[PDB]
Amino acid sequence: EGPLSVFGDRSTGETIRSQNVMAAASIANIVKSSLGPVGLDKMLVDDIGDVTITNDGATILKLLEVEHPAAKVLCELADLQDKEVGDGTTSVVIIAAELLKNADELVKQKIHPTSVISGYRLACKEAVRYINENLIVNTDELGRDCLINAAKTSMSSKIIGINGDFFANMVVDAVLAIKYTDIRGQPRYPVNSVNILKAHGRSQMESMLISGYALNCVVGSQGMPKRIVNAKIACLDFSLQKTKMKLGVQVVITDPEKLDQIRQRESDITKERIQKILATGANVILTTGGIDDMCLKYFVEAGAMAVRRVLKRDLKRIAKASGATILSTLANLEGEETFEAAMLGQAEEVVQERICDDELILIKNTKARTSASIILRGANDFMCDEMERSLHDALCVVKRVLESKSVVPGGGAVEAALSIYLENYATSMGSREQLAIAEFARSLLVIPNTLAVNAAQDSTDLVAKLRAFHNEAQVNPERKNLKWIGLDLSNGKPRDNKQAGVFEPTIVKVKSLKFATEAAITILRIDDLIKLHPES
Amino acid sequence: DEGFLLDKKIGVNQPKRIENAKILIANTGMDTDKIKIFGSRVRVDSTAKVAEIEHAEKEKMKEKVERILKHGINCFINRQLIYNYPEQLFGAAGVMAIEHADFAGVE
Amino acid sequence: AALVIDNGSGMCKAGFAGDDAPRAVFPSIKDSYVGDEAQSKRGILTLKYPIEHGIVTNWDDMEKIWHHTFYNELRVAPEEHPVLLTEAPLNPKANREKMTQIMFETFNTPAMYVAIQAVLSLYASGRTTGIVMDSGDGVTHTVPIYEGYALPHAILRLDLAGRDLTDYLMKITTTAEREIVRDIKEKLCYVALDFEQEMATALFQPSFLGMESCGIHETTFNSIMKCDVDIRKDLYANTVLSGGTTMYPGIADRMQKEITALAPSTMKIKIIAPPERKYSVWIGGSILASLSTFQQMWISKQEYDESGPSIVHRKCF
Ligand SMILES: Nc1ncnc2c1ncn2[C@@H]1O[C@H](COP(=O)(O)OP(=O)(O)O)[C@@H](O)[C@H]1O
Ligand SMILES: [Mg+2]
Repeated sequence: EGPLSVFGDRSTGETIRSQNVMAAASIANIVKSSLGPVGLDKMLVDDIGDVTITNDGATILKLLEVEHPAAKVLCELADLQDKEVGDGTTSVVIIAAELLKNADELVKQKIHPTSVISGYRLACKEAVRYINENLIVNTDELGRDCLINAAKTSMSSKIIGINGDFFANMVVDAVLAIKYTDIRGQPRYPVNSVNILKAHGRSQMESMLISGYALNCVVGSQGMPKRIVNAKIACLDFSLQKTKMKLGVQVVITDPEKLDQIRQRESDITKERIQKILATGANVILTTGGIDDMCLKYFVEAGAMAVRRVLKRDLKRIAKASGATILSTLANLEGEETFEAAMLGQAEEVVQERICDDELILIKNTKARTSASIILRGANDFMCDEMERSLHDALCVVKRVLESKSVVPGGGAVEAALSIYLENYATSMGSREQLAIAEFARSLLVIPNTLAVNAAQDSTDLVAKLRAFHNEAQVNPERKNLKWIGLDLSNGKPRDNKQAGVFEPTIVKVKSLKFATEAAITILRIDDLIKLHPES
Repeated sequence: DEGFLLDKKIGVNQPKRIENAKILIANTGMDTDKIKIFGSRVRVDSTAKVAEIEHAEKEKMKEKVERILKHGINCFINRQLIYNYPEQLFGAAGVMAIEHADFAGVE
Repeated sequence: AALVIDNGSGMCKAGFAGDDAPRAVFPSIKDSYVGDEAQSKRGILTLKYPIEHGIVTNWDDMEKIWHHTFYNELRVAPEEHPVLLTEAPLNPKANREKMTQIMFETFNTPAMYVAIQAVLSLYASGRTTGIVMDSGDGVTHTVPIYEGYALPHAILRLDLAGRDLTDYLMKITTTAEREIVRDIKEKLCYVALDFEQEMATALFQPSFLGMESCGIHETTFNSIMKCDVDIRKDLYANTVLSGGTTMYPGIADRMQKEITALAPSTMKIKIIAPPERKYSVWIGGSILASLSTFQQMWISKQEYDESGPSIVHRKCF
């Protein structure tokens, strides 16, 4: 406009900073109501009647239709936290928004944004250091109940909260099942290898942990058996169909007497392959490809169970779990075509199980490794999806607890301690960076504030008591046991959360702080905005 | 420029500097060069023969590259492209093969 | 209601009568739940589309498709709803007998009707009389229609479709690069009233491509001249074009001009070719299935049982 003549709008100065802060605040107010054991769920209606109930902040911000870039940044922040950690997706958004708010307050006071950014960076570094040095608990000192407590803490605020007493056991068992050790003998817990199926029907308490694997597939023919005990499993990555010559191959008859034999091979070729498989003892044949009716009949007559269109990832997991080898072809290093019994896997049972008018496959007690599936059972598809998301959060949390053996207390304990320590630590760093670090500290308090607000309790009084306890801990060397104090939101009273069992993986809070700080810094550097009109 | 400048590329495994350069400027195919008989088609009864004919195609390209090298050159500039196999051959021979020069470039 | 399955040498584009859009575009149209609600569809997803060039090659495939376009992508039963299928113009009788045997015997449909794709295209444009120039991916067809029925005697069939069109453009070989030429075919390719004044600033004529039969405008003109001299006015003045092939160059006025030239200096020719609803054949089928004259035209299940391939062929041999 005017002198520039750019074909677009331009915001500049306090205006655009205020806009950015408003956008971030909007995004944070969307999710603030879903934080902590007293947080509540959200409906989302997709303009067509498609409904989604959820407490997962990443999910909420994914479903939203955001236009402002400073709000897309926080949506991407929640997405990144969900990818890298699996929990903290709401706290990170709230913290980023509060850092933006206080930092814009400082910039209005005419503290240069560079100074606010320096102070935020320093405070992030020192908060990470203080956590890593003073606020961590080793899960070794606590045993297995530490994992159950971390799972219950992650599941609190979800639709599997009160039933956590039992869901955590499943979650813990599931991760322990999928444990595998790699080179360097380091134990790895590759969740997303736990299969999670949903089936409305029986109550949550009837959700099932399958030691083995569950397939959202069924047998290919109703004449095939639907239970096999000493399951010898053949995992194939090719289709079992009438043989079709490839693109560069043509059949051209000039003697009709050959046509019959050619047609016959089109099927006999496939027959021979199946016979080879069945010759080894394979009672169960899973394939990523298809299986013609002609082939399904061979499986029927052999007394085998064939399954087609299985998913590649399900197949990889069944193979890894049972001891089988995924074959893309029946072809060896001798230029022939055979199938060895060593390429088979094993399992103590394979069944076609009924689940509320819908059948699935259960592979139970696989050898060469233990695998895990979870069938979630609720009242309808909405609840089941929310249970899946909650369980994914819990599994990710338990995985993080097992990889790094450090936990921190919950209930705003970490944020209160950091607020105290950083408001004391700012006194040493400059004069304006001091203000920035003090504001970082104060911003961290938005978590216990929000928890108490959601509990419908006196946020001011509760957080003041928290800060009093933590100051007593940091100025009286005889009272460091107060560090473990945080909010009890069922009674509105501080509480020793290390003894209450409110644990969170250190990586959760650390990554929350780091990502929130970078997001706030990114947004806090914008002092101009050029919004171009669309090319059309 | 006291000499000349060309905005084209040198091959991958081929030299990057050449002194006392003897140059062959060409307008050949060197790009899956097919016999101009257009009705020509490979029609056989065995993939073995398809592979033999593919090997023969490659041997034809190799003999073309060898006829080129019999000129005693270090630089080869082609108006048309130079595919991976002749590029490899020129590289093994120690010849800088500049490709995709234009009619103007070669003139 | 009446299921309107529009094969149209495209996708299945199936649905119900009264719907302004199909509900079952199967070819190139959940998980983690329990049941066979993805695997059964995962099978069909990689199954070759039977219709090629507007003609059914593999019938088992087509039947499996229809079955999966009834039980899965519509979740209905054909035993109680009449079906309106579509066929390409000049479609062999054998294909008709096959699909009528499939519907009545396999799907046990109470009644069904097979309509010509060009007739339904004309219906979707709101008219009942006119000559439709349908040029798709494999075939070109001129269908004269009077009183809403494709006159089975004046259907002139020439072959200059998307393939034949992009051919010369390729001439001016590899799949990707001939598809660059075809991308230009898909994009703007404005028809030239006169190639002279169009190349100066740089199908109608067989010699151009290399054929020796007739232009599309000659084809339309002779299809109109093999009809009644009284309906000639309507054929000349209600020429409706259809087909993405003919749409891409947007040929209206070059045709119009040379057809006017061919025709006597009496009938005024107007070509309506701006719709591009991308479901014209489906909407025409829906209109027909909504009408009561469709109940009139029903080949009923009892009729089928009593006559067989003869009822599908409507006698009159
Ligand atoms: N049982 C509990 N008692 C006190 N505080 C809790 C409890 N469970 C969770 N919190 C606190 O609530 C915060 C957010 O939890 P939650 O909303 O479930 O995860 P997210 O923030 O990833 O959505 C955590 O920082 C944790 O400190
Ligand atoms: Mg959580």
